[PDB]
Amino acid sequence: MIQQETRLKVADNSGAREVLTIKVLGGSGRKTANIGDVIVCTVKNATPGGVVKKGDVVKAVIVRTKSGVRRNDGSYIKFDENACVIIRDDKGPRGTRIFGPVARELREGNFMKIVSLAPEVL
Amino acid sequence: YRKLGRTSDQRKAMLRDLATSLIISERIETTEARAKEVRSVVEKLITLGKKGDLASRRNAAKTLRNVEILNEDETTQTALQKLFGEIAERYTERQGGYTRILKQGPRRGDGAESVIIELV
Amino acid sequence: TKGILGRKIGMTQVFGENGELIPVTVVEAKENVVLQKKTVEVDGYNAIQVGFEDKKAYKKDAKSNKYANKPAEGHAKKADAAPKRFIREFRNVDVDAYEVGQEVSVDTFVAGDVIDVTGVSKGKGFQGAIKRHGQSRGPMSHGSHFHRAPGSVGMASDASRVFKGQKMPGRMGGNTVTVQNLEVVQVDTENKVILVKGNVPGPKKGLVEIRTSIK
Amino acid sequence: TNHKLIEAVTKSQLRTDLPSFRPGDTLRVHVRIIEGTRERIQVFEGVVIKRRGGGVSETFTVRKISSGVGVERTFPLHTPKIEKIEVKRRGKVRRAKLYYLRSLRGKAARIQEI
Amino acid sequence: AVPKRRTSKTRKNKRRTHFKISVPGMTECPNCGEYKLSHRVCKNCGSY
RNA sequence: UUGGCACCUCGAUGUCGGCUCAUCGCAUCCUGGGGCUGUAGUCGGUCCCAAGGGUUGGGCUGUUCGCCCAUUAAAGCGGUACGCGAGCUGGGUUCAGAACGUCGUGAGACAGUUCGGUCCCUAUCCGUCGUGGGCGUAGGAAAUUUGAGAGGAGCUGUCCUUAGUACGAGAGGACCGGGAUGGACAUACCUCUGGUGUACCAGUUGUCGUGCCAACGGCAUAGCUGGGUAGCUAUGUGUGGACGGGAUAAGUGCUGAAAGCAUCUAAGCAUGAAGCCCCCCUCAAGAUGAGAUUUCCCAACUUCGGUUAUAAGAUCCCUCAAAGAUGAUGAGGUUAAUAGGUUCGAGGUGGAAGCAUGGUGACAUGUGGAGCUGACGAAUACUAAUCGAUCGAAGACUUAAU
Ligand SMILES: CC[C@H]1OC(=O)[C@H](C)[C@@H](OC(=O)NCCCOCCC#Cc2ccc3c(=O)c(C(=O)O)cn(C)c3c2)[C@H](C)[C@@H](O[C@@H]2O[C@H](C)C[C@H](N(C)C)[C@H]2O)[C@](C)(OC)C[C@@H](C)C(=O)[C@H](C)[C@H]2NC(=O)O[C@@]21C
Ligand SMILES: [Mg+2]
Repeated sequence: MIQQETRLKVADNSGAREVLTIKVLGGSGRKTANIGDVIVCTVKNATPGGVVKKGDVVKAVIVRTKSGVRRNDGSYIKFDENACVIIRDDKGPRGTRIFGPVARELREGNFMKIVSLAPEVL
Repeated sequence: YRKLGRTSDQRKAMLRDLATSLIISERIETTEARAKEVRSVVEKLITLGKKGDLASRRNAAKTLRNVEILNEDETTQTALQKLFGEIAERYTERQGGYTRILKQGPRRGDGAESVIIELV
Repeated sequence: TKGILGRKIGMTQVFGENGELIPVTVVEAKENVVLQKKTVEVDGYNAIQVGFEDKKAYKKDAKSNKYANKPAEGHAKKADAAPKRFIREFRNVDVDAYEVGQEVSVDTFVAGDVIDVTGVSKGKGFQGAIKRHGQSRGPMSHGSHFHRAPGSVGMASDASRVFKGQKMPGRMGGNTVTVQNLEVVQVDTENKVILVKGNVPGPKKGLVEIRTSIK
Repeated sequence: TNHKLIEAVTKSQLRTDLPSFRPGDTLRVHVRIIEGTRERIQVFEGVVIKRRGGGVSETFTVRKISSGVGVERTFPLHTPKIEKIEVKRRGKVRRAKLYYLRSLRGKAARIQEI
Repeated sequence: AVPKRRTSKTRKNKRRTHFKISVPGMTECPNCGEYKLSHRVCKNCGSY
């Protein structure tokens, strides 16, 4: 359950090492988000270099959360850390790799380049 | 279950003390609520007594207080010994009950329905 | 079109055809009997009355609703039935497809219908404005003394009164609620149980009035 | 037991081809993933963390490490989506729920066989 | 939070219409014939 | 709004912002219907009908306001003692302390700043939210009820399709309808995910005690720590606002004359909105108009009912919870499973005690998923609902049919 003022790790090589969120897109009054949902956020720790630099405002997608998700069969997938990936306003990543596991529910959101450039779909 | 207008430690203590005293006297006078709540505790202790194996003895030692009864002819024995030698035999064939309750009229200082809980 | 009186047993889960978890409530409909057939010229509206469960027969010196009273024995003996515990009626049904004295059986429902279950809610007793009415309560710190009470009950001199409908503390529960567009997953004819997708109102051991969606 | 009507109406959904295990055992659960246009199998491997009330309502939890990121999957025990469960190896624990493995990584999360 | 006016004798006597003690639940005792409370032990005799 | 007047209030009408709760207008911010346009459709602008619903989260200031950062379909304007302090705060302002700048010879002063500065009240009445008793409904009762009325909902996004089609040098680009998913919000429920679970299980520290080791109890926030049943719960699970009628608003017409033409109008007759009415959910015969259906009860003294006691039915009393502040509601009272206990089981905990083996010891292993197990499921009268008491009909006239 991700709301504004929540710090997330970036799971990509965009430059951003860790970021926090401002809004959850998707509706007036929308308050929370889970895997497959986009958020506006501003990086707080960047790598020296990288395409994204510290203090920028960026669109981003949640790829793993500690709250996790119910699946239609009564199966639940949970994780040990929140995480996110930056996007280029086309459901495409800004970086060239992607670190760590990803949840299968991103397949539906048509974040296919995120699902294709991933260590483990789950 | 009931709380008896009292905390947890003070109730645990009151219930076990009241059960011990009942075992000593075989019939006591108290208020309905506490009779209704000591019924189960004393009934379960007698069950621990209908087996008499060392495990049940050790386990029933948890609840009973350590008291001494002077029987006829100056014979002395404690609450555990009474439970396991004078009350186990009496209810070896009965498969429940073990206690009855006889409502009495309200007391004077309060409007509490005094009752007499007795070992049957 | 269809109607059955039942009672709620609990909830479990079933797995669906594609693996989906289905949340379900077990309802027990047994010996539902028609006791009358209301008619437009006799009573002004056409409908049928169903009795559910089974009370015991009259006894002299009864002290509980367990046994039927003389008034109820007579009503049920005119349908050659045993005294029943819960009696309701249905209007949506075609009165001419039923007969005074038939058994309404669980199999009236096939898998995949759309039904409305009407029961009574669980009692929460006397409650306050935050649980009963969903009100945001006040600050818990910063020197507040307004934790859970409801706020202003009105204005000032204009309307020197509290208007009707002001959401204040009191009893919660004990209200008839109709959940709509539920469906039945299976009907079991031997244990006499209609399984309904979702959850229904009421305490366990309650009463539900299942009939066919009006929408 | 539980209510008899609950147990009767849901007895057909219980699986019997399943093995017997206990929390602490590391195992391989296989799953019919019907992703794409194929019913593939993904051998999920983890350490059982807990399991809950009987009936169709028993659910068990398994924990693993994917890329240094802990992942846990709860599965209903009698889900028809599990082809098979192999207790790949036994485990000597002293709990019934193993929540205390969410703070350890590496040799600290060690388990003795049998 | 103070009475804005007096409660007349009429209002007073009206409010306390339902303020009364109920006659006790007493039945005659089968061994002695004296009255006892129902479901309680007779205090005159000591029976059932 | 800034004012003017000084009419109620100085034997006191708390004044600003914020919080909680709203309620009403419409000169409408979005959504619905239209006339238009210097409208090709998307675009926008303008005006009309529309108040049913909806009409964000933050940074900065005590701020209202305003600016800014992200969103949204929109982030509307006002009334309500600039709504609401016997509902809350008290940052600003307006007591006493202090300090700076300025004015004053001075005491002191400034609507100039600045730091600090006690928010009392057990609700009588009306009002409002729930919940009982009495009586009336021309007999006394048990159950099922129609609905005069009343209340609640009423919001809307994106994607796909038609279609890259119409319309477009192009660039761009649907209308309709027809599918699919959301946001917010309201409800019901605990199966699942979790929360809590102070008479459940387990580990452990200090200390006192049952002489003693071993076992256990008291105290230390439940001493602490890991779990956790029932119940109660959301952030969890379903469901809902779906159709569809009838009358309309601005508007669009048809036939049609006064005014042989015309012309939406005067006769008449069409169509047309999230608006009106119904439709959908809930309460509802104290609806004193007191309604309807089925059933049950039905004598015998009067000296004339202003009549006992009894039916049918309840209650007293008692065991209880699916109900509960109390009373009510509901499950039960021996011709009995209502609760307790007993037996079995579910779920929870996790390998009891005592033995035997191994170790110098701290310990480990087998017995034995053992032992324990509050509310959860079933059976069993073993214990308690033993005895008894109280209340409760005999049915009015008048007229018309019979
Ligand atoms: C604890 C029980 C007692 O209650 C109270 O103290 C409450 C708290 C008090 O509330 C208030 O302060 N206002 C609400 C808070 C207002 O903040 C704004 C910031 C300020 C200020 C200020 C200005 C000047 C002076 C001042 O110049 C000076 C000096 O020393 O000269 C002393 N300071 C302190 C000043 C401070 C009552 C209610 C108070 O009434 C209110 O005062 C106003 C004059 C008018 C209010 N309305 C008419 C608008 C009125 O409602 C009184 C005067 O109390 C002092 C109540 C009188 C009757 C009492 O005496 C009773 C017996 C109290 N005595 C006691 O022991 O019980 C009490 C009930
Ligand atoms: Mg005055």
